Amino acid sequence: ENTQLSEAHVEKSESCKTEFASAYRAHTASASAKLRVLYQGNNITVTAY
Amino acid sequence: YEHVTVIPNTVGVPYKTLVNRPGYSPMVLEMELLSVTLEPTLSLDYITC
Amino acid sequence: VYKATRPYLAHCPDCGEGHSCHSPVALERIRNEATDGTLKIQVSLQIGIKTDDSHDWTKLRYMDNHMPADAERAGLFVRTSAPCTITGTMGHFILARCPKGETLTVGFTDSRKISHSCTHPFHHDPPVIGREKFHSRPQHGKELPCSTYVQSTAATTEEIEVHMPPDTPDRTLMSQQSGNVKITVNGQTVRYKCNCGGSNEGLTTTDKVINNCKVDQCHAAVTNHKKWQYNSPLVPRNAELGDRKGKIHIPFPLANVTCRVPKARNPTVTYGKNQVIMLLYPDHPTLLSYRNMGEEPNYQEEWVMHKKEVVLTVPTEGLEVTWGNNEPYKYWPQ
Repeated sequence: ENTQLSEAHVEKSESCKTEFASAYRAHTASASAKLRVLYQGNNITVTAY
Repeated sequence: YEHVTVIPNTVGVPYKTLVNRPGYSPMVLEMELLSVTLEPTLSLDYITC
Repeated sequence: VYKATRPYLAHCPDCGEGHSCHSPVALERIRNEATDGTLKIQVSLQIGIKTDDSHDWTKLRYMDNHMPADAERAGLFVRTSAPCTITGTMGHFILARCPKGETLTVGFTDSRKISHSCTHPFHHDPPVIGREKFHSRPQHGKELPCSTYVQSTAATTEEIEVHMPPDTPDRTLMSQQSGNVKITVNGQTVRYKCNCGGSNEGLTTTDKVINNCKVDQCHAAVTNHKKWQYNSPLVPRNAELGDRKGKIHIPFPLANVTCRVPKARNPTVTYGKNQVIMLLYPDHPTLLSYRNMGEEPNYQEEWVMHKKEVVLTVPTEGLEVTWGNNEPYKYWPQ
């Protein structure tokens, strides 16, 4: 008449803060631009969308 | 037993569905919108003030 | 924290020669999340702590029958198929670099010069860091992301669950007084339960007698309501208290670090009309990948094992080819 109650459940490993993958919903991308222009014997940088 | 029905997407309206499993007494289930949710993925461009 | 906690005896399936025992070096859990191959081992004993709770790296404390006892740190060993290199020890935790194996053994030598060990089946064959299977760690090389259990004795992030310890069953406490049960405490606190009537239950500090009861119908155990113990699945829960538990920080947490490692070469290249021909001579498995630099990239990849000639089409938009760890080659038609 003696009984043993065995109990168990599943959780995030200690590694979850360091080793993880993120699942994202990606939508409507914002396009941005820049570039190199040889202007008046000098190189100028233009960054634009 | 899988009971399949279709209700209009209208909140605050109680709908009655008759579950008829063959050889078993009929079962009436009342269903009323719970609170569906459409959460879009947001990407902050800027804030204004 | 070691003033509240204690080393303990727990079930071990193999204490030597394949026989199970109540081990003072019982294996709880082996962690192998570290990509560098470091193993974080949890045992029933406490390393670097003496019986008086003082910290001493040359000492180890284990449960000797009813009371904890001191042992030497030098006598502590870890082995798989061959001996392991112990990198760090603190409390219930051991850090070790082990060779390939199918079992894991943790042991020590007690005060009486008696060796104690615990063997658990554990498949150890750590994966390669990078693209080269090397033996010794270099001072200089390619810096690659890897995880390790930090050798810092400090306990700040990771934790374990703790609760009141259990009792030690001892049948010698009970004796047959003519045709009754005689429980002799001998200056100890004994928890007793008899399959009889009257005062058949109690946490006694004095001698007790159970008349019209048989010695086989009774259960006796020495206790000590004054301590914490790891929430071990190898030790029973305290029957009196419910889901009562505490928590303590543990040494050697897993952290993201850098592992130092190595590199590669260039195939014989010939050309044709909108076509590139490469004579690949790999010294080891080398990944070959390619894509068109237009609207339809059509990414293709293959692991090149030995001597192989590859014929690739170079479109107007251009072709990008990556051969192993080399920077991508770019090709365009004339």
